[PDB]
Amino acid sequence: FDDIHRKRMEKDLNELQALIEAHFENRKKEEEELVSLKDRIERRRAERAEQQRIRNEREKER
Amino acid sequence: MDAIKKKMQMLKLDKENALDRAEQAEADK
Amino acid sequence: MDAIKKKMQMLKLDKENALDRAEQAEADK
Amino acid sequence: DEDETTALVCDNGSGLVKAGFAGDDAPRAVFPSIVGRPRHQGVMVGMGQKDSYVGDEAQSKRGILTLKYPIEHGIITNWDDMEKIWHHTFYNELRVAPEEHPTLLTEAPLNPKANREKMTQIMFETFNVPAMYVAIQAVLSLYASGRTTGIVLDSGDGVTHNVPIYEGYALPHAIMRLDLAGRDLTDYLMKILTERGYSFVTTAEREIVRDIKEKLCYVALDFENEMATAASSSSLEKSYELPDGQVITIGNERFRCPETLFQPSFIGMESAGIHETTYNSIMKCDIDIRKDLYANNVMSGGTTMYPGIADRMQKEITALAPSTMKIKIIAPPERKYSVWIGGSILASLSTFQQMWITKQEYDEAGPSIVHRKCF
Amino acid sequence: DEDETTALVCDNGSGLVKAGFAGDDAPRAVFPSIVGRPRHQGVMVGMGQKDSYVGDEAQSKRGILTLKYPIEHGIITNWDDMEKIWHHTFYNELRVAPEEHPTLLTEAPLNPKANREKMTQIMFETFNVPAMYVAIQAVLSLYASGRTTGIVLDSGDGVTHNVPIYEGYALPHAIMRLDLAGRDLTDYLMKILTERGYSFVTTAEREIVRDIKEKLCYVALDFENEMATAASSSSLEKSYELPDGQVITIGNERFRCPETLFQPSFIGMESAGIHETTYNSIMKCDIDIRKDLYANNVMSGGTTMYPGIADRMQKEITALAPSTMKIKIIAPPERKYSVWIGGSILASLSTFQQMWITKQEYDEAGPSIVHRKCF
Repeated sequence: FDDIHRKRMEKDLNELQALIEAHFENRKKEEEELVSLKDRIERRRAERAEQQRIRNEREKER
Repeated sequence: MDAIKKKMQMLKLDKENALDRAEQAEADK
Repeated sequence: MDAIKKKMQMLKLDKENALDRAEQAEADK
Repeated sequence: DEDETTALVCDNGSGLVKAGFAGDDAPRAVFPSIVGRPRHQGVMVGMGQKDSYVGDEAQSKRGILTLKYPIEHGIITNWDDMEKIWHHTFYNELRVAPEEHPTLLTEAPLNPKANREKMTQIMFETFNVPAMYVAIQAVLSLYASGRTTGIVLDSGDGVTHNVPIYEGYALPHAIMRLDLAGRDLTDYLMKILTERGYSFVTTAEREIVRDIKEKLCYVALDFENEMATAASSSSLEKSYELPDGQVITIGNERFRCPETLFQPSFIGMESAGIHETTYNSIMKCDIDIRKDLYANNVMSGGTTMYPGIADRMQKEITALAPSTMKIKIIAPPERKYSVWIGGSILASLSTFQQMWITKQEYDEAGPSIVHRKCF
Repeated sequence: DEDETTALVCDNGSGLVKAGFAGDDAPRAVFPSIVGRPRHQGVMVGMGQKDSYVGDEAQSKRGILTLKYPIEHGIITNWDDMEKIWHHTFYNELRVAPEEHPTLLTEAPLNPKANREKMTQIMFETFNVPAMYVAIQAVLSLYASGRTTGIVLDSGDGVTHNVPIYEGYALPHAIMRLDLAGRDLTDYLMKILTERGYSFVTTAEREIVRDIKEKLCYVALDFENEMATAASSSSLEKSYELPDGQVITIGNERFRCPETLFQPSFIGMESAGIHETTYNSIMKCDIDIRKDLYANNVMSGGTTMYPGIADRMQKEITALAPSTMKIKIIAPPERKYSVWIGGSILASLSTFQQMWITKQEYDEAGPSIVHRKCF
């Protein structure tokens, strides 16, 4: 019986460490990859938006 | 709070069992 | 969250205190 | 796709269909016991379109379907729709065929015998299963929770059973079969949401309400106090988003529905509630039994997952129960799906392999054989 | 102009309003629940012309008005327009000031709480009624019919509520609220009259079709045989005269309309019909109740005046009911006026004077009080 309790602590603490790591790392990987990716998407969209604004001004003159 | 859902069950069960033991340990006389 | 921190520690303590009480009371009884 | 002739295990209730193979610790898939049919005239040509849809198909195309549940408060009546549910469960989900596997199904101890006979007949005659075994839901509920002694409180969609078991033995005179279930809560919630100005009467509306209940409802430890505040302030309200973008804000109905479990009079039922039936099933047992049953009230099935339900019943049972003695509710996370797990446990026991009806004995005797071979 | 401070009775529905003085046997002021407004640009000046017209004014000048109904499917959606209906009904036609006449209003048992409290609020804050009561139509129907027991089928313009009462007590778990009513039957007729070459969509047209339905439609005892001949010969056609001297001749549409009561799928409703709901209101009551409700199936409100309906229903319930049992329909000529009559009986009852909410209790509690005091 008390071995059940020990097994529960063994899995919960192995899980705790796996989880402190997975909780943090899954977010740091997904989250930093996401902002890095979307920081670039945001910049590329802003660049394209500026280019289109310029293109629209050029057509207006045409 | 998955961590809590299980830790909650663990502690409620462990304290209830420990308390049941505390109460019996004295109550048995 | 205060609810989880405060009660996880208090329920943990009820367990630890009850466990010690069980051992103590059992030793007396 | 299995590499062994493991038994198939399935709980085909009035709510959900749970299925997987014996030896696992969970059903592999769970879906509603639904067969749907079009309620409209077709006008486009070459549209495919089935005469009937099953399980998730029935819900996915439900916009024009009427949806029926073949199991009525624990018993199978529409066996033809259930043949479709089983075929879908086995072949389109588990990817097994009963012909190559023995199959275990389960029912409550006071479930009419017709249920066990029809389930046996169809699995042997339409699926050609090599063997069958109709299990008791109470047996499976205690196997999953880890008890040989206790009260099975199986409060799911169909019926609440309330049966005491001691050292693996039934104490049948103390069974309090009650017509109070999760299915009644869905319809009751449709009526009290009507009181709030959001009427629900159709299948789509019923499926919406079942979703509201499953996501927003709880019982609470103190009903009257929870009621007094929910009825007085927006601080206890919770919104729900409907499939069509409408939003419903729900207050004390959030718990008044579920409270019917403790106050059955809310739906016109002549009952003292699930805590009293638990209490009396123990009080009708001998005093050398009661000491173990009060300390082991065991939850299984849906509604047991509501916040405050284990504490609510333990409080009421404790209030009715004598002092000195300890009263406790066992309410493991393997809730609502624990009877399936119990089925896996039973199906895989070495002591259970002599309990099977084989497809020899079946044809010689016919389906009534289940009444003598299973229990 | 009345000689006693007797409460008024005002059965205000989605169709019409029957109003009068308690203690009498009939309403004195009968108006449609209509508020009309001009939809055209004026050319002449010094023509009078109202911003809005009510009741009979709304219909008399309807040629250029758009006509709206403040009540829909059993509830008030526009209380300002109901104040206009009520002011006219009370002060011009009944010629009474509510200040000395408490007034009884009506509702369905599962009607949204908001409607019962809003009706209470308007009478107390706009009309300064000394007291209020909102009654259950089923109660009133049973008083008028000389019964304390029965199923009240209040099949009017808004909602069919299908509500059982036994020994004067509600049996709410068995109420079958149904989204099929006289307003839908009118819409169905407009669509099938379109099929015949006579489209009806505008206010004048909507009022004409409702009048056609009331005068020409019936159910009879056998739809398929009635359809077989109506669809084959002019011998079952009836002509209706339109307001401009033109006529419309109607064949099987005459019965296909009200048949929606037995076939709700005709309007896209997921229902088995009014006889299934009547049956379930009886069947869902306890076994020692069922016999008295079978023998007391009560017709009330509108649509009860379709030829063949009282017998059509007795036949359709009998067809679902157990054999031996006597199924009986109560259908006096006082059909549809029975809610008003019951309102008179209840409002003037000495045993019910304490049931009136006074304008003391009202201000201390607010309009939600109607929910706790009326029943």
